[PDB]
Amino acid sequence: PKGRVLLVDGHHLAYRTFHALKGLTTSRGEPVQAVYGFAKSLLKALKEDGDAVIVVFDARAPTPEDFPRQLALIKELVDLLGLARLEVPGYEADDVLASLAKKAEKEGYEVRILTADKDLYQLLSDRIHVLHPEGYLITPAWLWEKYGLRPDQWADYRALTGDESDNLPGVKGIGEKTARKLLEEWGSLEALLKNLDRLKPAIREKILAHMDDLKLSWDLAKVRTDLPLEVDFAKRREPDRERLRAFLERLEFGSLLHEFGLLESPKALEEAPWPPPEGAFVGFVLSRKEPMWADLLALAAARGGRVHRAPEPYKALRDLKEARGLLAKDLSVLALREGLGLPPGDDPMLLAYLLDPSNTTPEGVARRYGGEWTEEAGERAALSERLFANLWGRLEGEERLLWLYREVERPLSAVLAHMEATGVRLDVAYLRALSLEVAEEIARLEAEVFRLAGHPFNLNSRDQLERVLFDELSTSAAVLEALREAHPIVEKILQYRELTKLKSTYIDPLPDLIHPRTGRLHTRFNQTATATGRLSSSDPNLQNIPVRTPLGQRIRRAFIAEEGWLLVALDYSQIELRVLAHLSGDENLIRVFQEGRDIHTETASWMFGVPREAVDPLMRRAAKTINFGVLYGMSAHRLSQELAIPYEEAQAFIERYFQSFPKVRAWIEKTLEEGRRRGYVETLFGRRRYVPDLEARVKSVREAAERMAFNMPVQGTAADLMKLAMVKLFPRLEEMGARMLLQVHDELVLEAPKERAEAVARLAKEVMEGVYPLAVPLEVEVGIGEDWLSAKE
DNA sequence: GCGATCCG
DNA sequence: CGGATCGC
Ligand SMILES: CCCCCCCCO[C@@H]1[C@@H](O)[C@H](O)[C@@H](CO)O[C@H]1O
Ligand SMILES: [Zn+2]
Repeated sequence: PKGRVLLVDGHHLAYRTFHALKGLTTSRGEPVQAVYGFAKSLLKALKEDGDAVIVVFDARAPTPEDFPRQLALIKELVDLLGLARLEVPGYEADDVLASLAKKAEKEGYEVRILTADKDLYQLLSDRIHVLHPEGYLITPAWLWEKYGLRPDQWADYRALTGDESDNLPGVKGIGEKTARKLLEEWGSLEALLKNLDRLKPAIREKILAHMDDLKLSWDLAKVRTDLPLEVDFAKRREPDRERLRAFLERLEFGSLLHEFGLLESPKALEEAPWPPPEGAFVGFVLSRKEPMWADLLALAAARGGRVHRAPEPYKALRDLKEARGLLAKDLSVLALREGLGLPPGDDPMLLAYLLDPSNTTPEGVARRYGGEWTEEAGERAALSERLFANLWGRLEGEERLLWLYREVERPLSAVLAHMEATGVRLDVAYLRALSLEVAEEIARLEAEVFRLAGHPFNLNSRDQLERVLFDELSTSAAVLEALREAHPIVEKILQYRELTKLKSTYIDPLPDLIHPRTGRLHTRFNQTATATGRLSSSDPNLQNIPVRTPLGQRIRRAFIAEEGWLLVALDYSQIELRVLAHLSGDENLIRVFQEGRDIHTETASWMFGVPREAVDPLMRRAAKTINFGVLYGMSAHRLSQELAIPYEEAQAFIERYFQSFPKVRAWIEKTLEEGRRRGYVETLFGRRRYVPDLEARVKSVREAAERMAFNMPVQGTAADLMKLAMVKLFPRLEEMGARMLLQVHDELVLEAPKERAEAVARLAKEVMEGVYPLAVPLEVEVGIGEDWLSAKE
């Protein structure tokens, strides 16, 4: 076999499907059952595959009205997939097919004709087989075993039969054999098709009592294999994915495009029955990225390289001890919502993350490390183990990373799954009432601005606003940052914008975010993804709910405990600064946290040489500002700017600050010193982050990297500390019948039963407070309440 | 000092 | 498509 040729009877499959699924249409009218039916059966054949694919069409009058519309889509689709389209003018589609089949077969190919019209069974041979839509491969064996015939005498058999419209009314019977129970029996000596006179009624009677009719039934052999055509059986070309998506989407069937990819999948590797060997990397494909709201379609597992596919995804999950592989945590969250407790084990995504945090998505790391993130469960599971091997062999030598992996990240994956799976209850009545309120407010703003501008210009349309501003007695980047002057209108628009963004980001999405099966929101939490090592949240991003602002507080208020439960919000007090005191070891900073005093007030004294009890507001504010600034950069230029009044005496403030805290500065120094030498910095626990730009050419960016270099150790250590705390806390939490729900900034929020709350709150405080030993003490401020704002921090 | 998820 | 706010 030089190759496999799949001849598709586009002509008839199109007609068939038009009368199949008859009601199907895109909710807008536009019927689509023919297009659908045709695509669906086409995929099946292509799943089975072939090298060349030729969909033959006819080259109208008393045919269906809407049929041509869908037929054009049929051809368009055929083309979009890279398959060949063939319609010879003045030739019936079946004659062309019979010939393509024969020519290819002669040319040493193996041919499979995707069709349903029984006529083609006459071509049927070794090498030439038929593929019926419904199913079954039709072969010569099939024919002899099911009909008792051979292709060479099937065109004949059917001649004296009829099927549909192959008109032949009147068969009689004879021994109740009719014509069907008969059929084969007249093969022994023709009569109708050459010699034989006297014979039994019907069989011969009806034969002669029906001239003309045979001179029509001849259509059965109307499968001439000798039509001279040129088309070559070349392999199907590259499918126009960009348009194919658009196509399927125009028809509303974009959602099934997933299967269309499943044909360009590289040659399959060895397989085995479902149950996989202990420790096989799993793979999976979901209907949507968000696991809680996802349909698990396809579960697979590779071990050794043999890939195993689960016949039944949703049940196979019970055959696994753990979900081990790319996106484990996500599979577990789903298994959890399926009443199955499937533990997330190893995951290449975690090892990759550790090696270098510029590894966040499974599409990225896979591409980076010699692979690709496909959509097939098998392919994915294979990639998964392959990656694991590779990334482990590296990380393994790394004793700091390896500790981080086994003790923090990997155990953290299981903790996250549960939070995602459990979720939080929202006060949707409060939420809806809130939306109603914020709405009126945005209005007030819109009005105010139109009042100033005069002309009721449609705000929220960059280009019209640009105009309006530039006559009010760009924006992106430039004036967006610079959207102010001695003008109230700019502020009014700025308040309108935030009230809207908060609205269209938290206030509105929230209700839909409530899962029907559980009655609560499931904020997705991600381990990798950030640059410092912090946990990012999505749907919603809790991280971006404004803190301390009335609107922010009003928003949090929506998250509530479960009826007879209370929420316990535990916040780490200045964890970043105590981490600084520790990392730098600046005995003064250390001293303050040790004495248990208001670091700001203290920093003020040592800066303005006055007793703690003498430090005035402006004093402590400068101190607080400097303190916060230390953490990310603040230059000096910013410092003054922020402190507003400081006329470059800001440099004075900084010097005084480092004078009191000399080691803090020595830390900045060393940090950058080693960083720009080693190529990276690290957190207290060895979490590595590369900052190549510390040696950047454009000082503008060399500045930025500087920031990151010391910023990562501090924020980074804080990130690790929390992750580890959650890892220790989780177990004891389940013991107490309590539950972890969120994690935002340096906070953790638990839901616990009524008065269990007090015990739970204390246990949590202790665990967190004593997570990991540090120079300065770790302080956890806890709050217990009914709504998130009740607990507060 | 830039990010993270959503806007529009 | 690409950019911004709250975030730390
Ligand atoms: C413990 C109390 C110590 C004294 C608190 C006030 C210190 C101010 O001391 C001065 C600053 O005024 C000046 O800006 C810089 C320039 O280097 O010199 C500092 O050392
Ligand atoms: Zn046909």
